[PDB]
Amino acid sequence: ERDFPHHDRICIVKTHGTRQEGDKPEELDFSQVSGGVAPAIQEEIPGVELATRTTLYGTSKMILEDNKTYETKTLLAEPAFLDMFGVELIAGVRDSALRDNMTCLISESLARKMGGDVLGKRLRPAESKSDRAITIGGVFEDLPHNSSIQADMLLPITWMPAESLNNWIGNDRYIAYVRLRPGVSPESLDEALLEMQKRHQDMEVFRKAGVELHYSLTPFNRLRLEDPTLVNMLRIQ
Amino acid sequence: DFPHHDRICIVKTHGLDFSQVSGGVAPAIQEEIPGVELATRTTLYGTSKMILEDNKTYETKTLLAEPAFLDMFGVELIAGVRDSALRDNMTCLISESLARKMGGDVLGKRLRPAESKSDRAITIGGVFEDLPHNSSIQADMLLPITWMPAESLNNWIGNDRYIAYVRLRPGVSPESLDEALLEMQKRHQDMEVELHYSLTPFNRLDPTLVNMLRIQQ
Repeated sequence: ERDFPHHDRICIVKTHGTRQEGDKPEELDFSQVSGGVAPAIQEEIPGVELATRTTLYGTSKMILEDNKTYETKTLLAEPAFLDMFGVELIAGVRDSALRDNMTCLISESLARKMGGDVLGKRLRPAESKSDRAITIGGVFEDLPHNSSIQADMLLPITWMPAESLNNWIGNDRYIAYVRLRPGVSPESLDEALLEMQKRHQDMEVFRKAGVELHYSLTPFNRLRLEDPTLVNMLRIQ
Repeated sequence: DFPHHDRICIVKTHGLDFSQVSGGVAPAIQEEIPGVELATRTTLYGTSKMILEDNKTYETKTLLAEPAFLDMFGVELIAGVRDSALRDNMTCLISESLARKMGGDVLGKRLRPAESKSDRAITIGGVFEDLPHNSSIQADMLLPITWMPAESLNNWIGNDRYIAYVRLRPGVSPESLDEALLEMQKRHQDMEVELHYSLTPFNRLDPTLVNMLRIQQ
C-alpha cells in the first residue's frame, strides 16, 4: 500500500484544554475541530503548504438506479482531499471532482460491487421518496487499507450548512489535515495558532462554561488496523 | 424569545430518534389532540438565487411556512397586510434585512428564480421583522407551504422533511400526550423498526443525508 504524498509532513489539528457544578476539572483532548479552522489555517498560518477538512457521515444505504441497494460509507471532502492524499481517478474528470453538490465519487471496489460502468449513474438514499438523485461523477482508486481514512463514497463538504463550515465554537466534527513546508516544526506554530484563534473565536462563550482550549498540530499517523478476527483475516489470506 | 416559548414543543420520532416529520402530522395534531393550543408546520427550501425585477440577483434562504407561522413565532410585519400573508402561492414575504439589501420599498415587486427560463414571478407581499439571530429558525424569504404537492403535504409515510411545532396549553406536559399521539398514529398510518411520535420542548439553540440532499442546489 501506498504512502500518501509528503506523508512525513502531514499533521492533524488537535485541541487541548480544560473544563470545569459538583464535578472535578476535566482535561480536554480532541482530535477533531470546528468547520472554520482548516481554511483559516491555510490562509493565515505561515509555513503551511496546504490545509483541508473532512467530516465523516458514516454508513447508510443507497439505491442505484431505483433497483439495488448498497451499504456505503460516506465521507464529505474538499477537492483538495484528492491532492492531499494522492487520490487518482480511474474514471471521470479530475478537475470537476467534488465541486458540484449533486455529484459524488465512488471507490473502485464499490463500483465493482455495483456491477461496473457506473459513471453517470444515479444514486439516492434508500428511504427517499423523491426523484432527486446524486450523479456519479468519478471513480477513485481505493484508499489505502488499515488506515483511519475510510470512504466508499465522497461528497462535497459544501453539503454542510454554511454555519457549520464557518463555525469556531463546538460541533467539533471535522478533521483538519495540514501539510507543512519542509523544515517547519509543528510546535513552532503554536503561537500563530493562538493568534488565529483569538481573531476568529468568541472567547466569552467558553469562559461562561469555564473552558479554555487551544489548537496544536500533531504529526499524522494513519494506522488503524482492521479488526483482526480470524474471520476477517481468513478472507484476505 | 418567541411568545409562550416555554410552552412550545417540536414533534420527535422515536424507535433511533428524529426531529422532523411527514407532512400530515401537524394538522392532525392540532385537530385531534387535547391540550394543544396551536400547531404548525414548515419545511426548509434552502439557499438559492432570486432575481429582482429582471435585474440584480440575491442569495436567499427560503423557508416554506403557514400563516400560523407568524403567530407561533410572534413575527411582525413591517410592511404589508398580515391577513394576506402567505395565503397566495404566488406571493412571498421578505425579511427586513433582505429588503434593505434590495434597496428598499420592495412591496409589490417581482422575483424570479435565477435559473428559471420562464417569466412567471413571485410577488413580494410583505416584509417581516428579522427572526432572532440565535435561533434554529432562519429565513430570508417565506413562501407558502402549499407550494408542496398534496402528496407531500398529506403524507404520513416517509418524506419527513417537515418540522412540526406545537404550543401546549398551560399545565399540559409533553409526556402526557404520548398516548393520544399513538392513537393518532394508528388512525392515520397503517403500522404494518417501530416508530412513535412524542413532544419535546423546543430549544431554539445533526443532519441526515436525506436532509442535506433535499436542500442542495
